[PDB]
Amino acid sequence: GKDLNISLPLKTKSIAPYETDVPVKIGAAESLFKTNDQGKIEKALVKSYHQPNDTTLDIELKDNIKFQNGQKLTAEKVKSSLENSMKKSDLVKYSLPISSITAKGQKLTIKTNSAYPELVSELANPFMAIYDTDAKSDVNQTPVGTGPYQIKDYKQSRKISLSNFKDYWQGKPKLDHITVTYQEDGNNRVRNLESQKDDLITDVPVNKVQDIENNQNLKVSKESGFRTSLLMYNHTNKKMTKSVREALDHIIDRQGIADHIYQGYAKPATSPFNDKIPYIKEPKLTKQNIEQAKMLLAKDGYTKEHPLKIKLITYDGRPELSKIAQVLQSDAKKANIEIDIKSVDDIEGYLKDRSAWDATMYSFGTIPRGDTGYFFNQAYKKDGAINKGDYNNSNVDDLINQLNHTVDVKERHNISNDIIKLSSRDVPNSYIAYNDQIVAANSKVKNYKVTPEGIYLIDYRTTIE
Ligand SMILES: N[C@@H](Cc1c[nH]c[nH+]1)C(=O)O
Ligand SMILES: N[C@@H](Cc1c[nH]c[nH+]1)C(=O)O
Ligand code: NI
Repeated sequence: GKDLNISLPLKTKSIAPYETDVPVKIGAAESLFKTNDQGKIEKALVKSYHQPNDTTLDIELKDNIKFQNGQKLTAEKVKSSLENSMKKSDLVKYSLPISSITAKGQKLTIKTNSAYPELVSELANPFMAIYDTDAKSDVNQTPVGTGPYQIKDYKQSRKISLSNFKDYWQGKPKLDHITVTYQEDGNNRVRNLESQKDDLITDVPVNKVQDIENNQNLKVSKESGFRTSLLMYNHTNKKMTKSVREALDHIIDRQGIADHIYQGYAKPATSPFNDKIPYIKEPKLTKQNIEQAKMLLAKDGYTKEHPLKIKLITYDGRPELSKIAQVLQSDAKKANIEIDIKSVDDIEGYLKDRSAWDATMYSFGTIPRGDTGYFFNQAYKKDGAINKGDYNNSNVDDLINQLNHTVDVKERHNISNDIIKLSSRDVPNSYIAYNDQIVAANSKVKNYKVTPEGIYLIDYRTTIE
């Protein structure tokens, strides 16, 4: 009827908002701030804010917003939600250096110990979405948000069932029910859409695009966005030296990968950040050079007789990652590297054991809210939530820490470019492609989001006609 079936990759365990962005994606939860369709920060739950000095953020919340259980969204609810999220998540904690929060009625005041210009921006992060900390349910299964669709049932790592929240603050949502099921294999997601098992899918394999476009019952939406695919190195394994990382960097054929594996739905990458961000000074594009790789590996003593052995992790959710792994393995052989590919079902959980991998295929939204700070803090600082390989260089640390308290935007751009230049010398990861997000749907599904931040999907206007 007016029910929507969504098929997503990257199955979750907990679906607390501070564990995954899935509750924001599927319309269950909202952050205080958001980005609009052009990527700019906007008030969402907030009516007004002021910044009277560089350590003070005064917020007045909208007065007409309820949680899905009917409880009013107040300043005290926001305070308790934020403090809980900071307590329970390293990602949230390291993004929000908040020193104190006071609340009364609809007003709260957030303090920092020193200037942190990206505070408002990080309050738009979906991991900072607001939920009712007093709800009598398990926030890991059925968090209570302000979104248009309330989570009613969660089968862990398999299925999320949501129902229309009729009192949703922006307007009456247009669907009755949503069912979200996880499917890691992109080809399976496409088959589910074709057989009408599901109505809306993300992360369409590039080689199925034409097939879907040919179908008059279906439609494809594509967006260049700001997701980067990469080869992430485990810096805690002493064999993963600078020479080894340089060598693997030169076994990659970025141009070939973009043309043939992404079939043109991507561009060759250099830094973490899409070059369509105008202030970014990218490092020089690395072109494939097997001889150079062989030479570099000679430095550490590797030969055809005694090759480097690499355990490379991959996963299906982003469909092109394992295709890249396959051709890396084939090409690396020519350079005296024997790569073992291990595909895993739960990539975030698997990488926690740093004894179990040498490198991994990976994909991340490296600049979701227009600033490079978030990526640096989460990926290049020790204990950052996506620094799976524990890269850390005190000289890069120093610049990141300076960036974090830098207010002048031109100076933020300069420091960010210095961070990019300096860190690139270490090859902390090998950035492979800036690739498009491709979504597909039954043609009767209307008004889902496919916008450049690559987070949002369902809102109160999404519908079926
Ligand atoms: N960050 C990786 C792995 C992941 C699993 N779940 C969320 N993320 C990706 O999005 O592809
Ligand atoms: N899946 C999102 C968010 C995330 C946090 N940690 C891992 N992933 C991304 O890759 O951008
Ligand atoms: Ni991710």
